[PDB]
Amino acid sequence: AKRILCFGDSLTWGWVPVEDGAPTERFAPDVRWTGVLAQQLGADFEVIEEGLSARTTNIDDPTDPRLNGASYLPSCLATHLPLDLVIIMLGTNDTKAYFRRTPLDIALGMSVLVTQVLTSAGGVGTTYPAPKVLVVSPPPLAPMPHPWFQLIFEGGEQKTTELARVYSALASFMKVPFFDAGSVISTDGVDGIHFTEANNRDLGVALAEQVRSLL
Amino acid sequence: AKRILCFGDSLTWGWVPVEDGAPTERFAPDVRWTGVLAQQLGADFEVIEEGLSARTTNIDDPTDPRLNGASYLPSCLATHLPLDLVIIMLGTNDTKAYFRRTPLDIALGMSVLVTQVLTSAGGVGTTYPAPKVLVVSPPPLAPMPHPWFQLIFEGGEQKTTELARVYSALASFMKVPFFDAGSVISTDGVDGIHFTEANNRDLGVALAEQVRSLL
Amino acid sequence: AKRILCFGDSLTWGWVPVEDGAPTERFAPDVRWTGVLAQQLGADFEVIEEGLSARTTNIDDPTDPRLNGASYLPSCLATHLPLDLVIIMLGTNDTKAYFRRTPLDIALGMSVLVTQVLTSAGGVGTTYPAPKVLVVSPPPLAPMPHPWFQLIFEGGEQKTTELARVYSALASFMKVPFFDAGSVISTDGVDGIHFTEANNRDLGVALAEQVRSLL
Amino acid sequence: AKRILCFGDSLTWGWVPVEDGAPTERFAPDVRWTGVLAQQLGADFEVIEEGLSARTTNIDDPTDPRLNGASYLPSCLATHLPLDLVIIMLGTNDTKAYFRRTPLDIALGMSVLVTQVLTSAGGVGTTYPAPKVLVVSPPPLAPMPHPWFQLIFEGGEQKTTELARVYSALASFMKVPFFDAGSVISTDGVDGIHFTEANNRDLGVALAEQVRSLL
Amino acid sequence: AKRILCFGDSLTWGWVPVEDGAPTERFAPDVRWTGVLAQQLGADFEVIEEGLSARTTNIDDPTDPRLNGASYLPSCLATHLPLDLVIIMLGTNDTKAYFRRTPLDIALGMSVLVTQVLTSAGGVGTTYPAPKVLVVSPPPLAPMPHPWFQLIFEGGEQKTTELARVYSALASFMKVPFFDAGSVISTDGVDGIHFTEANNRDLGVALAEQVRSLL
Amino acid sequence: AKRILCFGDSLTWGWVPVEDGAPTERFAPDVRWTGVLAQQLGADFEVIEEGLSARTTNIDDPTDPRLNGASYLPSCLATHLPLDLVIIMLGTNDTKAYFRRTPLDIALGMSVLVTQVLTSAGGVGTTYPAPKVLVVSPPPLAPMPHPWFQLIFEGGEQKTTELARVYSALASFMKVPFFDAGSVISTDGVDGIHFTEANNRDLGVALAEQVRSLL
Amino acid sequence: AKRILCFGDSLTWGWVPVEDGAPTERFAPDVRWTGVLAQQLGADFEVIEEGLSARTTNIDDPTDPRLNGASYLPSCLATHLPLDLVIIMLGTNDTKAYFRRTPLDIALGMSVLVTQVLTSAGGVGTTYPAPKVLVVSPPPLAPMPHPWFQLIFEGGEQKTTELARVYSALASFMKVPFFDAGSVISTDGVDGIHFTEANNRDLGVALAEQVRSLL
Amino acid sequence: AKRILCFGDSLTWGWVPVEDGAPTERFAPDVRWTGVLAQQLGADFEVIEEGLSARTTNIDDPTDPRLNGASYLPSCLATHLPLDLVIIMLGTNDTKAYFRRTPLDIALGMSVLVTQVLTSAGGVGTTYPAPKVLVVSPPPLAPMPHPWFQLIFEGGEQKTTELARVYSALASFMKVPFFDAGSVISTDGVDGIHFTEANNRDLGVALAEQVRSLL
Repeated sequence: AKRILCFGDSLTWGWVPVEDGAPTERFAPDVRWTGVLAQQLGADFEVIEEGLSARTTNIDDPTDPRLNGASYLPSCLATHLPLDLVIIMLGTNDTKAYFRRTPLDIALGMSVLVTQVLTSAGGVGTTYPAPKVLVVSPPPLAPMPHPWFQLIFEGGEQKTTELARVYSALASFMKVPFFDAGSVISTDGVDGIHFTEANNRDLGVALAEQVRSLL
Repeated sequence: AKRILCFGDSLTWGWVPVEDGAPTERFAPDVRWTGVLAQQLGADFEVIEEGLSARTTNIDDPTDPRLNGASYLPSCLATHLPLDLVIIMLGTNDTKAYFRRTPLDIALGMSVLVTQVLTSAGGVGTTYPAPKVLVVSPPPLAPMPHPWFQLIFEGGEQKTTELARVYSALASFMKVPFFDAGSVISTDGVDGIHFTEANNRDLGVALAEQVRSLL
Repeated sequence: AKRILCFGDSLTWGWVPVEDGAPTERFAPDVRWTGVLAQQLGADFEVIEEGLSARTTNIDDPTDPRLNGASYLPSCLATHLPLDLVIIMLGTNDTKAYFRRTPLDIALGMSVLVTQVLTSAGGVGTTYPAPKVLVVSPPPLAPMPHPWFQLIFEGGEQKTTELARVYSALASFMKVPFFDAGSVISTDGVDGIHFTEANNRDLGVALAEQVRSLL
Repeated sequence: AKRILCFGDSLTWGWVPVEDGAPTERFAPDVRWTGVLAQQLGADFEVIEEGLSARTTNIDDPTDPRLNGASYLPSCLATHLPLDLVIIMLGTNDTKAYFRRTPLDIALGMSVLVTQVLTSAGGVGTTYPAPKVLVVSPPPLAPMPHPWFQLIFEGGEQKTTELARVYSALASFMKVPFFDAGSVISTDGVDGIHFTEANNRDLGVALAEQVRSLL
Repeated sequence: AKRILCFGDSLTWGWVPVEDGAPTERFAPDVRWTGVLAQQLGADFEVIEEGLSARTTNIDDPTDPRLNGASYLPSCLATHLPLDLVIIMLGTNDTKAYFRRTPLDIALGMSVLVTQVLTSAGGVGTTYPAPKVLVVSPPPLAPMPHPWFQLIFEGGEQKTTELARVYSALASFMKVPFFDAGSVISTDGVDGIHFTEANNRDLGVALAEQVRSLL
Repeated sequence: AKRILCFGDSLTWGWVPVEDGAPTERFAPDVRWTGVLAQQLGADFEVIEEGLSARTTNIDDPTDPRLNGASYLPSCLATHLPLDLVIIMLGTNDTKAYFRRTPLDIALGMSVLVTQVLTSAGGVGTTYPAPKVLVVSPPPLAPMPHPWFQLIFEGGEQKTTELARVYSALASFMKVPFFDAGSVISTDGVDGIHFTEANNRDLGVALAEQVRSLL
Repeated sequence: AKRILCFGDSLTWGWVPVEDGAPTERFAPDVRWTGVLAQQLGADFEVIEEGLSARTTNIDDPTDPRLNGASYLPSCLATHLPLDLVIIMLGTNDTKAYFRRTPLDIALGMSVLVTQVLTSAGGVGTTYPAPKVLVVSPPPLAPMPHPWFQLIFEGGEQKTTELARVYSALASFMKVPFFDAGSVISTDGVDGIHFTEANNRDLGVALAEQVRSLL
Repeated sequence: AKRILCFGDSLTWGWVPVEDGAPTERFAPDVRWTGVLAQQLGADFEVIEEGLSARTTNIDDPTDPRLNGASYLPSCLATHLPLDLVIIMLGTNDTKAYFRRTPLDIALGMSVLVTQVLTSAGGVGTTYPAPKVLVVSPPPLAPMPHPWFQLIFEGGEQKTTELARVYSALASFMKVPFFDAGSVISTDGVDGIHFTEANNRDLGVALAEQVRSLL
């Protein structure tokens, strides 16, 4: 099977949106978009889910040491070789107010992750090549009923409206594939941040078409 | 399904032993012990493969920034919740000569990893409980025909013969399940480090019993 | 007895306000609010006072290495197990001009301390559970006659008027208890920062009612 | 009242020795030696319990970030002013095999803690004087039936037999009071590390005399 | 003799102002203000000159590792015990544009140095007391003909006009002596930064009167 | 031969401008300006090319650890002794938006590199003197068709228009030679950043005249 | 031309051995082995001299921040692309007594440098492939008449006699070309460390054959 | 006058040896050897006293952040320009048991200090040349009656007997003046570490000749 690594945040993990903000559970394996993707691709492909809620591109979160994408990705890639493709959808969390990041800052973080994929040939002592990469801008954020979410994401929605533009620019420069998740879904979760069942479905269907086109 | 995370090194990844040391490839999904485990357990269980070649318990490898197990595990646990059990087989690489580690030092690195599992409840914003843990001592190393392997592992065999003892002590003290992989296999790969196909099969069949016993 | 840990700053320590700013002494044990609290609760409760003047939520003070709440709290919690409740009233010092912190920054620091309490089960090698937590916003600051206090707290009063809102939001999200000290007292100390005898009394009486409600 | 701070490790916390190593509970408030001290001294004195299990003098424990005594003490001193005396019994944990410390290294860690007490006058913005200090060598360790304790403390007993000598030397040189806990008790707990009830009582009655003698 | 340590920057070292900015030489020993001070005080006093050009209160200069006052002062004080008084005139260099420091930031740096003096009793193994301290605000900067000086000191003159106010506030709070050098001289050096012969004379005469008043 | 070290960025390396931004190749050895310089100088001189694309004066690039000029230059100078002259043309990359550097910041970085040259006498165990230095401001940037270049260089063109002024000021202060590359060429590369063949020629011819004048 | 980078220490720089230890000068361009290499290879090749005296494989020298080979090499590789071959002769300096390194430690430092060459494709934004690598063990050290050299290299000769073995093992394992400089020369310089003119010539003539053989 | 900087430890400060170890006082200005030096040299010279008790060559003391000689010296040199000669007597404290240093390690720390003097020309913005340096080995330690001194200096006497040899070697190699204090005095203070009055006098009279000889 052609092997697809899906590297991302809560949107990849499958965070179930709740009115009271948190805590929550995971979408069922056949509902979250990585599951929909695997179903839509069929047996000639394998999907590997590496989504961590609250994950950033490459910036340490001051409240949680687990969240820097770039600290984890190189070890993740070597762990899962042989790979054919890495889909990265990250940057939503970089727009949290407390990071004080501009869209350029966030694209630069994404550029680090693309470079980690591109330079990943061989892993630790193997003959395996580097997989391809697909850079995916998340859909823009939406209004948030929970006061804590409103606070931590102050200015975030505006920044997320820029990610498709800056990611497409970056990907064009680096000569890698790009897809805008916002072109196929809006962020419809009740919390204004996460996905509904339909968002997951529509995104999984769309990415399957991207995956077949690249591989 | 009940979800089983296999956290390990080349032995968990499935490094095929070769006469010329390196480079190599991965054992087939049905041949590496994580696959044999999955087969044996069946559809009521799901196995998650997080094996990284050259990984240590909790010590930075000066040649490669990817290899500190404790740097990665907390992020990995939160990525894969909900989890029922985490099998950890690590410690072989800690016995490389350049780490200058005693079996006690290695057991202490293992204690960090166990503590990371025991304290992992809720991950990022979830209602999920911590998984159980199973501490696994790898089998003792054997003589190595490749001079480079002989060099980096100088003194290592003697150290690996002590890991069942020190890990059993540790696990008893921490009141967590222990299993000695060396109770069912010896290290039979031609390089004196990695597993034969028959090593992988026997370890998988033994651990399948262990998993069913704990859950 | 049910055991209450009071973790805080000068307001918890019992700093006596003085016209010349500093140096000063501590309020008598039966006057400072932690003492009033203990008297009002009676023998079925025990109060443990961990107030350090100039303490912040989780930010190092450049003039004094002792002042980061989050650096100390985990060791403090393990020291005092068994515990039933931790009252944290901090954030006033985070509003000092030289920290350049917004109310969100300060709530994020408080979130770190709440997480330390929530994850504190077992301490070092015990069977003891985690205590509950009560997040307490301090009352807003007031005008300050001393020129040095005016300087270091420039912009501070405005920020302290926001802490009840941001702390309540945070606490709601994290599903922990919240109480606004500003709902029962104003900052009446002659220095514009610290408490009078009556402030201490009124706060101690109020928190006793909170403590009985939670335990 | 005259205020006595007891800064220590599990021996000061009141770890109940158990056959199975861990986990355990705290000796009752009237049974641990800090409580016996308080009883014996009476209402003219107040004892403050700052004992943290596994605490070292001034060395980071690689398994636990909470345990460096010197990281905590200056903050602790400033928290509890006004203080009349600080009793410090530490050094047992420094003799764990993985710290690779000599009795001299441990005495030097103790010298840091003494220096922190001697230089503590005024704390944060107060008129209060520095307390006196009493350097206490713990009693020598004994044979340990639990294999994990035997491992982590390998070589430790021999080191603890030297602490009265090196701490006496240190204290004489620094011109501060010294007391050897080993002059009145042996380590009689079933685990070979911690105290029996009779150990706690005798140590409390001896230190009560020491406290009255110094103040 | 009563021993006076003069801790400062180029203004204390005795930098000779030159039209071409730099390089330059030192004022003669009987012309620079520390020399004038020693002459005016007479044999009952001794002056010790510790002025380093480009020195800041407590901030590392990115172009020169030698320049952080607070990194050096504690070692300096212990070196020169017994001392009676420490005169600190610093803060001019903190106003360089590239430090992005406000007058409050600079007073906070000065507060660190005052604390180092106040806590300096005993040095390394001595019976000697702490000296007194005199906080001295430098005179305001003036127009600068050299384009490089204009650049590095952009915004500096305005900041230096605030130092007398913030230093006096600080000194009042900390209950230490303060003197404003700007009350007796203007910065008349041709470069707009350093002192003429007359500036040095007038300052030395003034400080002699301060020294006799304190000692 | 008199030996000239050319230390710089892509402009020194000889990056070929391309419409699609990147990747690209190097200008031929006799086309890039360091080659033109060597041809124009003749056999009495030797040119040593140390140009690294994306290099800054003295600031780490968050996407690439190779790029800090000042981290490399001291080792470079000792490597190439005996030297007669070091030409440094750097600062263009410092104007990338993500560095948030002002022209002063960039001149300060250049000042570090000049100091490294001036203090380089002897290298490692030699009798060789320090070479001279020539500070060279790059020509201003131009409009950039590629969206990624537009993004990373936002505000860059304006900053690069200031470098001749700030570098000349710096060089005047430090009493070293200065030349403005912008006085002889405009940035004509199709990407708005790099040089055409004619730019390289005109710059090489100009610098040859500078080199003969200094040596 | 095919481009050959010679990455090394004093032996590559061309340190002239002197009776009095230091200071010294560089062997003439036609006399050092890098020059003899260039002569022998002719105009179809170009040799690039990157030898730094006292350089180690990958360990910071506490007396000199310039000397960590691995700190510099990645920047150096990207500077000099396009490259066909990188010759690395390092490891002599790692055998200095104060580094406390074994031959294995040194081989591991060499493995870092090899890995930096193998992973260097594209440098900064180029289409260029990675060069090949040639691992070269230096010749064993000899007795040293200067007492300072005798001191710093105590135990070093014995270590250098092992480098051909461990580097051959390493290179075989990594599947990269190896050459032992000790197979063609002994260390004949009067200081027991550096090369005679005849040493330089023979090494150059041998490596010329090696270069032609690999390209 | 010609300016002589005396950079040292307690031996340069003038620690009065006492039976009870510590605390103590400073030898009178006319009795410490720096004073005897000044007397003997007369008014054509000026001596500058920079002796700090417990100072090491270049190693942080874990009990005291003030004691790394190399951290302070560059700042000290730039403070006291113009300088003609720097006398450095250090290395005794490096032989304390807890530093685990060999005579070679200590000589290397001394080499850092020498290098700091040799490279000190111009200080901050001056036209002044570097001073000369005189490397001085302290006299060997003697038996110590105080148990704390015996402990911290265990193995130290044997090390100090080697410093004249290793420092002579170092100085010869670096081509700088050397003098052995042990050629004229033995360590005769009652504590086995510090100097008698007659020790101070003889060292001063010998160094006075050395100073006149070098200038």
